[PDB]
Amino acid sequence: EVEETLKRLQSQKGVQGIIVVNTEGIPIKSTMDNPTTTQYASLMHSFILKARSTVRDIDPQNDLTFLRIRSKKNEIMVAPDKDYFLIVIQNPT
Amino acid sequence: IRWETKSCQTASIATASASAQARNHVDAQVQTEAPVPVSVQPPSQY
Repeated sequence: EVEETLKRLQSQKGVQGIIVVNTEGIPIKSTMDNPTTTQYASLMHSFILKARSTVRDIDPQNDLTFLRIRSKKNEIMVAPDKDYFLIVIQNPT
Repeated sequence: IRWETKSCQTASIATASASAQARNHVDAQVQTEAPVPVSVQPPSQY
């Protein structure tokens, strides 16, 4: 079921890859090449920790809901969860 | 009328050299290791 929905997302014209980060920055599923698989998973793990702390710091009664990062090259979206988040990368062009 | 001549002598002494020194230092060197025993994507089945 979820395998089909992930493929469905991957088929979207914007999406350039999906990484399922599970073990604290170490993913278990990917539709991307190995260097990118680890690159995005690791970097975004560090970032989301900062983003979630940022929310707790700006207000001590709230957690993260979502983050978006945009760049000239590509755009990356992540959502927080109880155990682990998911990374999706799109080509804005 | 009786003047007696006498000679007196005191004992000698003995000294010894010695030294003092505060606590000593010594160098040290460390290099932090950067091990990364991390695979790319282990397909877990937890």
